[PDB]
Amino acid sequence: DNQFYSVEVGDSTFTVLKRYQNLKPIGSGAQGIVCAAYDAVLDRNVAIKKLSRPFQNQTHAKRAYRELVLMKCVNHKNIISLLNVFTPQKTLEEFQDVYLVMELMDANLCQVIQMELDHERMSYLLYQMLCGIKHLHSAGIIHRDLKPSNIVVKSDCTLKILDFGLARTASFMMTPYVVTRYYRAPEVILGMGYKENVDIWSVGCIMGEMVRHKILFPGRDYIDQWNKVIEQLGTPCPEFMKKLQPTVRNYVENRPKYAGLTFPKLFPDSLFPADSEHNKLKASQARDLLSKMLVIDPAKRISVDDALQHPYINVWYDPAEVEAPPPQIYDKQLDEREHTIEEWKELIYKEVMN
Ligand SMILES: Nc1ncnc2c1ncn2[C@@H]1O[C@H](COP(=O)(O)O)[C@@H](O)[C@H]1O
Repeated sequence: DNQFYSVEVGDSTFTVLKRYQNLKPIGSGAQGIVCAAYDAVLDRNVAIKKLSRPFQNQTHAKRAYRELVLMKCVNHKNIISLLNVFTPQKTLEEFQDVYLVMELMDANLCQVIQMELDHERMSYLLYQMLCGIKHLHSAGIIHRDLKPSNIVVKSDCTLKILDFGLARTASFMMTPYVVTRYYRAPEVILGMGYKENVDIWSVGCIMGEMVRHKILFPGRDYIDQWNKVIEQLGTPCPEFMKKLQPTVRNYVENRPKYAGLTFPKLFPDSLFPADSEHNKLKASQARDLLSKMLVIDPAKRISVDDALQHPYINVWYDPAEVEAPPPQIYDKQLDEREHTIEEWKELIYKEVMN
């Protein structure tokens, strides 16, 4: 008898419970391969993510532990839920790998970004993103790292956020894997403190990219990225500059100036469905929401609640999906706590075993 079996996927072995059959790779990310499988017990398809030795460094360790605790305690239909968690290893000293089993979605948002979408779909996708984000914020969780690759959709336009972002705290790793910074807010890029609407910026970047079918602010690094920002949105005004630390403030001033394009120029009508009157109007509303989300200074950038109330969005509004009961978060030492790899290993083990 063994509850598990082993099969090779790419340069990896998945050792999984026997209920999970017919594994096929569906994606890859910073902590390895994700597979689709049929779950014979629930009689339905699932997704299975393997974490290889997540305690191997502080960064993987903190993310893995945080994602476990949060996926368990968070209950919302726009945030991916955990069906099952397991390790095939029998003891702490043998412990190597964690397997996360989630409901299976059909695609990530990068694939949606490569297609044209009507306004009904686009606005519903954004409505769901905002609901999820609001639910996180209600629990004290500010993501700060929303990106298309960590957001998934089904064929029926339902949407789920995969991860819980960066902890309020604090990260070196020897790797080929390059982190995507394109969707990060100015206040993150310039480390100036932030609030809830730091996540609106990322939504605007995704919405903009949904319309333009191009990454809004591509850069090799944060210098580039900041240039790309100011050369489309224009150099921010003085009352913003005043809130930067003198070392970064100094630097932002001395950048070559741009007054910046306008939203009709940034997002012309030829990008939008605008054949009918319905679509002409929706196009106008979309551009308007964009212009309130892609605002450099967060004191003047629209909030989550006001974004949910915007005419482009509020057609979907429902007090069940917004205003849901916040998660419990039984830990509360969670976002910030530091440990050795040996300690992280046991933390993670305990959580996998409950
Ligand atoms: N639950 C899921 N359902 C469908 N695809 C997923 C799921 N989880 C992860 N993926 C895919 O795997 C890729 C990387 O996963 P992650 O590294 O978890 O973002 C994502 O961009 C998705 O394409």
